[PDB]
Amino acid sequence: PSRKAKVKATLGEFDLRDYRNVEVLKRFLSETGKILPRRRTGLSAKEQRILAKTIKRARILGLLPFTEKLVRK
Amino acid sequence: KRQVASGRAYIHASYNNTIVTITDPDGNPITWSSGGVIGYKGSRKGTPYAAQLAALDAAKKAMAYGMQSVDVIVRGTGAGREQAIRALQASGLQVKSIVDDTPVPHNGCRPKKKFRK
Amino acid sequence: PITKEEKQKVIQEFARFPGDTGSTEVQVALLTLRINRLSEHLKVHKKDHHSHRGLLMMVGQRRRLLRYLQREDPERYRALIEKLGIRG
Amino acid sequence: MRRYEVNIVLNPNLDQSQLALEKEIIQRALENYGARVEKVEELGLRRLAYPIAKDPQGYFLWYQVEMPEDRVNDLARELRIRDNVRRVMVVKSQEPFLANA
RNA sequence: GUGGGAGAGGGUGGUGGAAUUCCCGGAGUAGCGGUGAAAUGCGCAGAUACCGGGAGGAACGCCGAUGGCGAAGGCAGCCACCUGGUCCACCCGUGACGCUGAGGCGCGAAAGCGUGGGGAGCAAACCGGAUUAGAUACCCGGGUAGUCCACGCCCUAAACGAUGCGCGCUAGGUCUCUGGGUCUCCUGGGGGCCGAAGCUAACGCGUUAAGCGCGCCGCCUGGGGAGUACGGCCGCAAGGC
Ligand SMILES: NC[C@@H]1O[C@H](O[C@H]2[C@@H](O)[C@H](O[C@@H]3[C@@H](O)[C@H](N)C[C@H](N)[C@H]3O[C@H]3O[C@H](CO)[C@@H](O)[C@H](O)[C@H]3N)O[C@@H]2CO)[C@H](N)[C@@H](O)[C@@H]1O
Ligand SMILES: NC[C@@H]1O[C@H](O[C@H]2[C@@H](O)[C@H](O[C@@H]3[C@@H](O)[C@H](N)C[C@H](N)[C@H]3O[C@H]3O[C@H](CO)[C@@H](O)[C@H](O)[C@H]3N)O[C@@H]2CO)[C@H](N)[C@@H](O)[C@@H]1O
Ligand SMILES: NC[C@@H]1O[C@H](O[C@H]2[C@@H](O)[C@H](O[C@@H]3[C@@H](O)[C@H](N)C[C@H](N)[C@H]3O[C@H]3O[C@H](CO)[C@@H](O)[C@H](O)[C@H]3N)O[C@@H]2CO)[C@H](N)[C@@H](O)[C@@H]1O
Ligand SMILES: NC[C@@H]1O[C@H](O[C@H]2[C@@H](O)[C@H](O[C@@H]3[C@@H](O)[C@H](N)C[C@H](N)[C@H]3O[C@H]3O[C@H](CO)[C@@H](O)[C@H](O)[C@H]3N)O[C@@H]2CO)[C@H](N)[C@@H](O)[C@@H]1O
Ligand SMILES: [Mg+2]
Ligand SMILES: [Mg+2]
Ligand SMILES: [Mg+2]
Ligand SMILES: [Mg+2]
Ligand SMILES: [Mg+2]
Ligand SMILES: [Mg+2]
Ligand SMILES: [Mg+2]
Ligand SMILES: [Mg+2]
Ligand SMILES: [Mg+2]
Ligand SMILES: [Mg+2]
Ligand SMILES: [Mg+2]
Ligand SMILES: [Mg+2]
Ligand SMILES: [Mg+2]
Ligand SMILES: [Mg+2]
Ligand SMILES: [Mg+2]
Ligand SMILES: [Mg+2]
Ligand SMILES: [Mg+2]
Ligand SMILES: [Mg+2]
Ligand SMILES: [Mg+2]
Ligand SMILES: [Mg+2]
Ligand SMILES: [Mg+2]
Ligand SMILES: [Mg+2]
Ligand SMILES: [Mg+2]
Ligand SMILES: [Mg+2]
Ligand SMILES: [Mg+2]
Ligand SMILES: [Mg+2]
Ligand SMILES: [Mg+2]
Ligand SMILES: [Mg+2]
Ligand SMILES: [Mg+2]
Ligand SMILES: [Mg+2]
Ligand SMILES: [Mg+2]
Ligand SMILES: [Mg+2]
Ligand SMILES: [Mg+2]
Ligand SMILES: [Mg+2]
Ligand SMILES: [Mg+2]
Ligand SMILES: [Mg+2]
Ligand SMILES: [Mg+2]
Ligand SMILES: [Mg+2]
Ligand SMILES: [Mg+2]
Ligand SMILES: [Mg+2]
Ligand SMILES: [Mg+2]
Ligand SMILES: [Mg+2]
Ligand SMILES: [Mg+2]
Ligand SMILES: [Mg+2]
Ligand SMILES: [Mg+2]
Ligand SMILES: [Mg+2]
Ligand SMILES: [Mg+2]
Ligand SMILES: [Mg+2]
Ligand SMILES: [Mg+2]
Ligand SMILES: [Mg+2]
Repeated sequence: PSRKAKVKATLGEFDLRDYRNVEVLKRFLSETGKILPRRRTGLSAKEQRILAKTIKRARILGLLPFTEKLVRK
Repeated sequence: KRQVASGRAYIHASYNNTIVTITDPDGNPITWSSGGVIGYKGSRKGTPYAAQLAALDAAKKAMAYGMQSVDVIVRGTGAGREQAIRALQASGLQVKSIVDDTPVPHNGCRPKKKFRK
Repeated sequence: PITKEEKQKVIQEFARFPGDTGSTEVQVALLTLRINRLSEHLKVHKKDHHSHRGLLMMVGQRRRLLRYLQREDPERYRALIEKLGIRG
Repeated sequence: MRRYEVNIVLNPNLDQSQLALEKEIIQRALENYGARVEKVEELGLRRLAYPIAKDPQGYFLWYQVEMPEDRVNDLARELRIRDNVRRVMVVKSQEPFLANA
């Protein structure tokens, strides 16, 4: 499916290297901590590839989760 | 002998069994039930039916501690995780929420041959 | 690594005339710089084989350039060797 | 020399004297490793995605800095020694990269 | 040479979270586990399920791809240092400095070997439970070497694209990674698919040739005997050539 929206389409301009912007980054993570694929993030290859690393940094800093409990269900 | 009244229901569902542990809000067990706790012995513990019974049992035992409401936590994939949840849903306990907590590795530990592929 | 200043330094130092970038003397100077630096690295890191391939290739290229020099102008060649301290 | 960003996450439970003491050792060790400070953002304490050393929150310092590269690892080694110092991450600076710009 | 770029290319030191196992503690009780069904096994010395704390080892989920890098073997958390290759633009410098390459040298998955560590999970051999006519197997419970690290050996393979390297030439279409430009388009480098001519025994290949050409290397010459015997060389051995 995945016809809801694309995470890039929501957002405005922003720094994909910025490991500290939590609210923007959170948009690229699923209900769990998992990094959304591109078919969701609607990013490009290079982009996605940068996103991933900066998310990983943010995770090490304690700003973003490595994983999360799934609610409802 | 407590009088707890609000708590957690942990459903642990594997392909061989279902174990429903019910605890106080701090996670300390009150009562627990399983496939084998009801009469079922062999493979039959892995049944959705066995799960329903174990759920209903743990919930009876737990209401005897005066419990009203619970938070459900589901760990594991297995036959009758959902049957357990549903038996809990109308057990005559209010299920305030359900959560899938199933632990999965970031790939640390080599599986038994059964689980590799 | 190798900063532009170190590089330019040896380029001017070995350049045949002003503006000389790719003459044999310069190329051999540059290559000698990189070789000394890389074998320095491989002094430690004896376990880095992938870089050693690099070294092999750089030495090979250098040796080819010198062969050509000594063919063409034995003077320029002798000078080069002495100045850089190679081949002996 | 090269330009890095230093991230330090500290104990949320520090009073004023403790915290400013820590910042003092931060500064002095930064200098002692030859790091000149170009910029600073102290974003205070903020929520965490997970507990860091039993604590639900943390105290974030950020420093843009220019220092010798051969010294970086050793600096961060020294930074980490402090007990109240929970997280340290030193990153080579990079020019921002935009999407939807 | 100058100025730009992408990358699990390599080495060293750091470091993060998930999970497994174990130890301590709390709370809890009659089972857990496991299979086709079971039994061995574990559990009242209190297991399983749950919460908290700790220790260690090993591997890095999502991103992740039909993707990228490397000569190959191969390379995947994050950070810093050290370091190899490579592509594009400018058309600036040298002026045939080139290609190939017996022997030599180096690298070379896994398993294996030596010394010394390490040892959570997995697990040859092995010890058991089942299954079976038997079951030196598949299935279940345990389990040593080993798998991990360092240093030194070993040199093999469905080491494969089963396709040697370099250069020139011979329709296009389409997807993709990565540069540049007057950015719908034009122009490079890489990875795929369909296909012109052409080739092929056929399957198929087809600007990533298995087409058309030139150079240089390696190899083949019916099947078995046999990768055996003998000799030599290498290896601590296993064994390799
Ligand atoms: N020293 C490290 C290496 O570890 C290796 O151990 C590795 C191999 O045994 C095995 O590699 C397998 C591969 O066979 C198979 N074709 C695909 C599989 N995904 C790989 O496994 C790997 O996949 C990815 C990338 O690392 C990870 O997500 C995963 O954790 C890892 N096990 O998984 C192990 C862990 O990565 C070998 N001992 C040797 O190459 C070498 O010693
Ligand atoms: N972490 C540094 C790495 O060390 C590597 O080698 C080192 C690591 O493999 C290992 O360091 C420690 C070890 O001292 C200690 N006894 C146990 C610890 N788990 C190890 O660390 C590593 O071990 C293995 C990697 O094989 C991983 O499973 C683990 O995640 C990793 N932390 O032991 C080696 C010697 O210190 C390589 N140099 C390179 O990958 C990198 O620099
Ligand atoms: N290769 C290691 C990694 O590569 C990336 O950074 C590397 C690449 O991005 C970068 O590539 C540069 C290129 O931009 C620039 N235009 C030219 C330069 N020669 C290249 O560098 C390359 O060649 C040199 C030899 O001169 C090597 O020393 C170096 O390892 C190699 N990457 O060089 C960096 C050094 O290797 C990663 N971001 C970083 O984590 C890390 O350094
Ligand atoms: N260091 C001694 C102990 O070794 C144990 O393990 C060690 C031994 O159990 C094991 O024995 C190996 C054997 O595996 C391998 N197949 C052959 C090897 N020669 C043996 O080694 C043995 O024999 C030789 C002489 O005969 C001795 O010199 C050596 O000390 C001894 N370990 O080798 C291991 C080391 O590689 C424990 N794991 C370790 O914790 C403990 O320290
Ligand atoms: Mg069962
Ligand atoms: Mg650079
Ligand atoms: Mg070349
Ligand atoms: Mg002459
Ligand atoms: Mg560091
Ligand atoms: Mg790397
Ligand atoms: Mg743990
Ligand atoms: Mg206990
Ligand atoms: Mg018994
Ligand atoms: Mg006991
Ligand atoms: Mg507690
Ligand atoms: Mg625990
Ligand atoms: Mg390739
Ligand atoms: Mg392969
Ligand atoms: Mg010219
Ligand atoms: Mg040119
Ligand atoms: Mg001229
Ligand atoms: Mg050659
Ligand atoms: Mg030689
Ligand atoms: Mg090998
Ligand atoms: Mg090995
Ligand atoms: Mg050994
Ligand atoms: Mg181990
Ligand atoms: Mg086992
Ligand atoms: Mg048996
Ligand atoms: Mg039979
Ligand atoms: Mg048999
Ligand atoms: Mg028998
Ligand atoms: Mg046993
Ligand atoms: Mg077994
Ligand atoms: Mg050989
Ligand atoms: Mg193949
Ligand atoms: Mg091909
Ligand atoms: Mg190929
Ligand atoms: Mg060549
Ligand atoms: Mg563009
Ligand atoms: Mg490739
Ligand atoms: Mg035709
Ligand atoms: Mg035909
Ligand atoms: Mg076919
Ligand atoms: Mg075709
Ligand atoms: Mg193409
Ligand atoms: Mg042959
Ligand atoms: Mg032969
Ligand atoms: Mg014959
Ligand atoms: Mg014959
Ligand atoms: Mg053989
Ligand atoms: Mg012989
Ligand atoms: Mg001998
Ligand atoms: Mg012999």
